[PDB]
Amino acid sequence: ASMPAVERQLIECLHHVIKGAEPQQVGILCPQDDQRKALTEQFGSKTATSFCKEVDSLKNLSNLDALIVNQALDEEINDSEKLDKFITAALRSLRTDGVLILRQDLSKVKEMKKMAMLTDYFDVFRLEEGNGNVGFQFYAVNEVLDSVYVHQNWLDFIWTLMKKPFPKVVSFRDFLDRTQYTDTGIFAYEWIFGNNFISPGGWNQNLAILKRFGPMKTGQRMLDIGVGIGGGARQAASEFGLQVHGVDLSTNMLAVALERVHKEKDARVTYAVCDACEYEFEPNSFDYVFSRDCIQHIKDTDKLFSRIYRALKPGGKVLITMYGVGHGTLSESFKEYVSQRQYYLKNLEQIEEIAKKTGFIDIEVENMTPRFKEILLEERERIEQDKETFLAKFSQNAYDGLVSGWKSKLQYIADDNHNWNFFAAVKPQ
Ligand SMILES: Nc1ncnc2c1ncn2[C@@H]1O[C@H](CSCC[C@H](N)C(=O)O)[C@@H](O)[C@H]1O
Ligand SMILES: CNCCOP(=O)(O)O
Repeated sequence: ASMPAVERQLIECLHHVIKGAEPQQVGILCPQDDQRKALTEQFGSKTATSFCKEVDSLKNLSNLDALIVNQALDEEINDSEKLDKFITAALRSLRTDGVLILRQDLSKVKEMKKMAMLTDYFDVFRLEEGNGNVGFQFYAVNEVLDSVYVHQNWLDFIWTLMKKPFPKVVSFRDFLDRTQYTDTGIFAYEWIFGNNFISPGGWNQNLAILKRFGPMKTGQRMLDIGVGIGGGARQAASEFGLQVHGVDLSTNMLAVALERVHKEKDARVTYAVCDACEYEFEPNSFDYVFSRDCIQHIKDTDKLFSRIYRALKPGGKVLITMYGVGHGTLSESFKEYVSQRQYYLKNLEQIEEIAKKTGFIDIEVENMTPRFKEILLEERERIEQDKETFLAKFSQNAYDGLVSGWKSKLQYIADDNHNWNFFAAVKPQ
């Protein structure tokens, strides 16, 4: 039971990709006439619009700059052969670089990983076109906000995808989902770190970090970059009354965050799947940007920092904790760990240099490695002590990997290879 706010959000999603352009040809697949007309009225005279009410009518659409598909796939999401026909027809109808905005409510789909599985399905599909393939490049998955605020529904999704040419090479997103942040990896991490957290020290430590923002007020807006399974965002909202928007590139991670907020219900918290280095955030809109033990994953720190600066309100504050590299002689074992994780580590000097260049003022940096060491020791006595309860849930292979990993990090700290760094700063004015 949606409202016109939904169609406006669908068009905003389109403009994340096409920016100031008005699309010349738009197709709309939407079986409900009122929603379809609401979408049509969003466009002006520079746009020609074609609409249909069933997917087989997509055969009549071509050369589209954008295809908006709204609540049309109830059958397809339960039937791969029908879904394949749709993806095929969608790809044929779009120009190369054309944008698909797909809205589908998954709240009546009991399977909680459905959003993630659909995203992977779209990302993998290939169609022969000419002497190569075409397929969809991933941009984002957003929640329909009307559904959160009016219907307590966090599982109403909008995919933003773009048609691209492909050869006949694993993505960053797929690397995260297939290696470090598999479902079993995620839940094994949560077990050691603490409920809802994938970061050192769990709830108590995250609260201590949040306090280093200084005074925060109810209703202020926070962007959480690399929100994981949501514990930090949920805590910022529940403890300080912040409105928190969390983003993560991993669908495995966000599937958990989304399942949990949909069940528990807190309208202060919303989530999006996207790459925080690419995604179009509203400029000058956030009071705070928080990133907890995420950015060691991100190579282009300069780009990230400029994007953070852009998204902050003047006077707003950024606070980040991250794995970093120390000043000791690097061991081959640490280097293999770094290479296998694909971490792009920096030291505090480097972070401060980048923050100054970006234009941040009031820069604070801290080497929190001694606290990191305490946390690793406490965490390890816990896995070692609760071995029997762990083995009831996960494999022996998973268990030994946690024990050996924590042992290893302790030695990496000892050589001053592995550091745990803090950075905060403010946008001028
Ligand atoms: N470029 C990027 N954009 C968005 N998220 C990213 C990212 N690079 C890494 N990540 C995410 O950063 C997360 C790090 S795990 C820590 C999660 C959470 N902040 C916590 O405190 O519990 C991972 O889920 C990973 O997917
Ligand atoms: C977010 N940090 C998660 C743990 O990563 P690891 O310490 O296993 O390299």
